[PDB]
Amino acid sequence: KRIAIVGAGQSGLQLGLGLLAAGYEVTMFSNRTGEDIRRGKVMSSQCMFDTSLQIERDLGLDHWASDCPTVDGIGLAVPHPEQKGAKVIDWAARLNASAQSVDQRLKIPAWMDEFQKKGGELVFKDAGIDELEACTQSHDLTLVASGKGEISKLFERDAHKSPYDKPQRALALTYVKGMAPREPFSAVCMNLIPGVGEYAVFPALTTTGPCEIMVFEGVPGGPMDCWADVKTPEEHLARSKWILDTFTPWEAERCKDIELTDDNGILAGRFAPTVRKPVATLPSGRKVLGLADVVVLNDPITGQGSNNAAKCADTYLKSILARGDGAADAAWMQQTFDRYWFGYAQWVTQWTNMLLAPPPPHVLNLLGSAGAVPPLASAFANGFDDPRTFFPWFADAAESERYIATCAAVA
Amino acid sequence: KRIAIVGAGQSGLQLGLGLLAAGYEVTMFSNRTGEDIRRGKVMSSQCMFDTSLQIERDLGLDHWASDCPTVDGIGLAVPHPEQKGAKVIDWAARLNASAQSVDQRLKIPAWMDEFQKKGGELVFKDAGIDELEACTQSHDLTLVASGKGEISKLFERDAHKSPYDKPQRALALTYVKGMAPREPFSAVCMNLIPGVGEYAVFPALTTTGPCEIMVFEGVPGGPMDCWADVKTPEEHLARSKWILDTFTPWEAERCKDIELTDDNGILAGRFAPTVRKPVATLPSGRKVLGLADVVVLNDPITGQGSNNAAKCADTYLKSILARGDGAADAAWMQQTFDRYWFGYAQWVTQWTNMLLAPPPPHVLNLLGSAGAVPPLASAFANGFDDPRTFFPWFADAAESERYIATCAAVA
Ligand SMILES: Cc1cc2nc3c(=O)[nH]c(=O)nc-3n(C[C@H](O)[C@H](O)[C@H](O)COP(=O)(O)OP(=O)(O)OC[C@H]3O[C@@H](n4cnc5c(N)ncnc54)[C@H](O)[C@@H]3O)c2cc1C
Ligand SMILES: Cc1cc2nc3c(=O)[nH]c(=O)nc-3n(C[C@H](O)[C@H](O)[C@H](O)COP(=O)(O)OP(=O)(O)OC[C@H]3O[C@@H](n4cnc5c(N)ncnc54)[C@H](O)[C@@H]3O)c2cc1C
Ligand SMILES: O=[S@@](Cc1ccccc1)c1ccccc1
Ligand SMILES: O=[S@@](Cc1ccccc1)c1ccccc1
Ligand SMILES: O=[S@](Cc1ccccc1)c1ccccc1
Ligand SMILES: O=[S@](Cc1ccccc1)c1ccccc1
Repeated sequence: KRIAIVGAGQSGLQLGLGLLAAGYEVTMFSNRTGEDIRRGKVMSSQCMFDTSLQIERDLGLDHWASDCPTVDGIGLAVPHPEQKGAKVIDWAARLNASAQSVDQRLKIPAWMDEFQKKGGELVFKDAGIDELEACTQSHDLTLVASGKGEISKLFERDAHKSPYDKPQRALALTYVKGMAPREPFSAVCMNLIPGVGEYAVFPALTTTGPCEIMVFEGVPGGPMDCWADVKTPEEHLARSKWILDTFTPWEAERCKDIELTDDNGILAGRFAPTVRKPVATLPSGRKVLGLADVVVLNDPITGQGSNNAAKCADTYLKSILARGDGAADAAWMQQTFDRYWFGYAQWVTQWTNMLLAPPPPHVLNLLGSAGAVPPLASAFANGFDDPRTFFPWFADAAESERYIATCAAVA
Repeated sequence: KRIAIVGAGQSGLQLGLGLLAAGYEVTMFSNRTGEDIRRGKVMSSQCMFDTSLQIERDLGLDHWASDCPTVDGIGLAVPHPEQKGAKVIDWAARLNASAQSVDQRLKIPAWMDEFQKKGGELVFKDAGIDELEACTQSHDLTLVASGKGEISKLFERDAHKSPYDKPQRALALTYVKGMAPREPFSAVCMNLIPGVGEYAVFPALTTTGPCEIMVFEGVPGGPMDCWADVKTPEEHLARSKWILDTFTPWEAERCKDIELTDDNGILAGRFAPTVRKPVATLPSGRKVLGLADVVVLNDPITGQGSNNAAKCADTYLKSILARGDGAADAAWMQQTFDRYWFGYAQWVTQWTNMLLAPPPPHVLNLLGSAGAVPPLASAFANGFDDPRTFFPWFADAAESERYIATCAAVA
C-alpha cells in the first residue's frame, strides 16, 4: 500500500491524489518547485474535452472549472487557393459538452500543494536510476510519470507501435491577451494550410487570468518551420502575427491588439511521436512501470496528450485499486498498460499519426463535406472527446463515403 | 423534458430510472406484468462484467450485489482428440474484478417497481405503430427498447454492419441447483468443442436463490443442435446432462445431483446476429430512436448483450443529459448511436461474429498458448470486460504472435 511516482506532472499528480484518497501512502519526486513551475515557461495548450474533465471532476480536482473559459465547439478553415484572403472550407460544430484549457503552470503546482496537504510525501530531486532503485526497495509499486524528461528513455522504444522516428511538425505556442472573442460561441479554431502546417486557437486560463492560446505546427522545412531565428518574446509575438497575416488573415482580424500574457507564455520545439514498452528493468532487476507520455507520446496536432494523461491515470488507478494485495509484478504492470493501449490509446495514436502525414483525397472530401453536412461536422467535433469514434470511416475511402451518406440522411 | 420508452427491459429500465433521477418525466410501455416476468421463462444468462456492474452501481441500482454469487474468473477447456475423456487445453484466469449474473426475472420486475415508485408512468400494452405515433406527439423523445420483440423490425437492417443473415448457433439455457461449486474460485467455465459448439457454466442468482446457469451453443445441424425434440422440463434437463456426458465428462462430474431451479428455468432458440439503423421514420414522418438489442443484436457466445445494454443505456443517458433543450432530431439520434457503435459496439460485434465462424490456426494457437502464458490468459479473461482490448492481436496472425511474445516476456 506504498506507491512511489517519479515526476510531478498531470498524470502523476492525478494518480497520486486518487491513491491518497483511497488510503494509499504515496511518495512523489519533483524536479522543480511549485513556484518555479508557476512562473516558468508554458508546457502545453492542454485543451481537455468533457470525458477527461469528468475524470478530474470525479476526483474533486476541477478547481478552475468556474474561472476557466469554456471551449464550446470546433471549427475548421482552409484557405482558398484561387481567391486571395478567402477560405474554401469554413465550418464549425458545437461540442456536446464544453472543453477547458487550464494552464499546467496553474494546475500542477496547485495539485502539488493539495498532494502535500492530503498526506503525500513530496521529495524534491532530479531523480535518476539511484532513486528508482531505492523506491523499488521501499514501495510496492514505482511508476515513472516524467513526461518528456530524459529519464523517460529508460523505457525501451516500441518500434512496431512507433511509425515515426523523427519529428513530424515544428511546434510553437503563444499565450495572448486582447484577442477578439469568437462569436457566437467559443471554439478550437483550426486552420489547415495545405502542405504547410496548422494553426489552432482557443480560450484558456493562465496565471494572469483568461487568455487565448495560439498553437502553431509546421511541416519541417516549410514556411511554418520558422522559429529558429526567434530569440526574444517580442520576436516570438511578431513571428506569431506574421504567420496569421501570411496564411490566415481572417484570424489576424481578431489579433489587432494582442499582447503576450507574460514573457514566459511562449514555447517552440519539436519531438518524434514515440510509444515505449511499459515495464523497465533496473540494474538490480527490480521493475518500474511507465505512465502517460513516458509510454505513449503523440504530436499535439490532435490535442490529446493531456486527455490521454487523464485517461491513462484513471485506468492505472482503477487497476491499482482492483489489485488489492496482489503482487505488482511485471505481468500486472504490462496488463495495466495493455488495457490502456489496446482499449484506447492505439486509436488516438493511429489517428494522430495519420493526420501528421499528407491528407489522402478521401480525407479532403470528408473535410469539405462536413461544411455542407452538419451531422458529419458534429462527428468531427465530438470525435476529439473519444477518437475511437473516427474508425473505420476516417482512414478508409469506401467507409468514409458510407459515413457521409449516413450523416446526410439525417441532416 | 418528457421521454417515452417502449419496452421494459434491461436497457429501457436502466435509462428510464436514470432519466427520472435527473428530473425528467418518463413514460414506459410494458407488454407484460412484473409478476408474469418473475414467474415466466428465463430470458438470458446475463453475465455482467465489472464495467457494466459499475454503471448500475453508479445509478444505485445494484440491489442484488450482496446476495448474488460472484463470478471471479474465466476458464477454457478443449477436449483432447486422442485421449478419451481428457482435455488438451485446460486453463483459467482471474478477472480483475468480479462479474455477476442476476436473473432478468428478478431484476426487470424490481426495476419496474422502482420506476413507478420514482414517478415514472408505466403503461401496460403490447405497443405498436399507433402507440409510437401517439408518443411522438406528446414527448420530446421516443425510444424503442423492445429487445428481440417483433416491433424491433421497424428499424431497417444495416446490411453492411450485419455479416450474417441466419442464426449461427442453436441456443439453450438450463438453470440448475445442486452443481458442485467450482474451486478454488468461481469462473465462467467455457468448453470449446471443435466443429460442434460450446458449453459455458457459471453461478448466478435466480428467483429461488443462488444457482448455476448452463449455456449451450451448437453449430446448426451438428450434435449440439439437439433441442427440437425436447418437449418437457424433464427432457430438457436430461438433454443437458447428455451433452455434458458426451462432450465434457469433466463437467458432468460436478452435475451428479443437479435439478432445475424451476420448470421455467429453461430456454431454447436461435436468432441471426443483426445490426439496424438507429432512426426509424413513422407513417406520420415523426421519428423514433432504437436502443440496445433493437439496433445491435449479437449471438450470446461472448456473453455481451446485457453488458452492451448497460453501456448503451449509459451512453444514451449521457447524450440526453448533455443535449439539454436542444432538439431531439434525427441528427442527434444518429450521433448518439454513432458514438455507441464506432466507439464501442462495433468492436464487440466484430469479435463476436469472428468467434461464430470456425477458428483460424492463429486463434487455436492463442488459446493453447494462454495455458502456458498466464498474462495472455488474463488478457483473455479481462477482455470480456472490454472487448476493444482484443484488437488487433486476436484477429491477425502476425499481431497475435507479437502479443504472445509481449505476454511471455512478463510471465
Ligand atoms: C506544445 C504542446 C501543446 C500541447 N497541447 C495539448 C492540448 O491542447 N491538449 C492536450 O490534451 N494535450 C496537449 N499537449 C500534451 C500534454 O501537455 C501532455 O501530453 C501532458 O502534459 C502529459 O502529462 P504527463 O503527466 O505524462 O507529463 P507532464 O505533465 O509533462 O509531467 C512530467 C513531469 O515530470 C517532470 N520530470 C521529468 N523528468 C523528471 C525527473 N527525472 N525527476 C522528476 N521529475 C521529472 C517534468 O519536469 C514534468 O514536470 C501539448 C503538448 C505540447 C508540447
Ligand atoms: C440465451 C441467451 C443468453 C444470454 N446470455 C448473456 C450473458 O451471459 N451475458 C450478457 O451480457 N448478455 C447475455 N444475453 C443477452 C442479454 O440477455 C440481452 O442482450 C439484453 O436483455 C438486452 O437488453 P434490452 O434492453 O435491449 O432488451 P430486453 O432486456 O430483452 O428487453 C426488451 C423488453 O421489451 C419487451 N417488448 C418487446 N416488444 C414489446 C412491445 N411491442 N411493447 C412493449 N414491450 C415490448 C420484451 O418483452 C422485453 O421485456 C443472452 C441472451 C440470450 C438469448
Ligand atoms: O494542440 S492544438 C492542434 C493543432 C491544430 C492547429 C495548429 C496547431 C496545433 C488542438 C488543441 C485542442 C484540440 C484540437 C487541437
Ligand atoms: O453466454 S455464455 C457464452 C457461451 C459459451 C459457451 C457455451 C455457450 C455460450 C458466456 C457468458 C458470460 C461470459 C462468457 C460466456
Ligand atoms: O487534420 S485535419 C485539420 C486539422 C487537424 C488538427 C489540427 C489542425 C487542423 C482534421 C480536422 C478536424 C478533425 C480531424 C482532422
Ligand atoms: O471462442 S473461443 C472459446 C469459447 C468462446 C466463447 C464461449 C465458449 C467458448 C474464446 C475463448 C475465450 C476468449 C475468446 C474466445
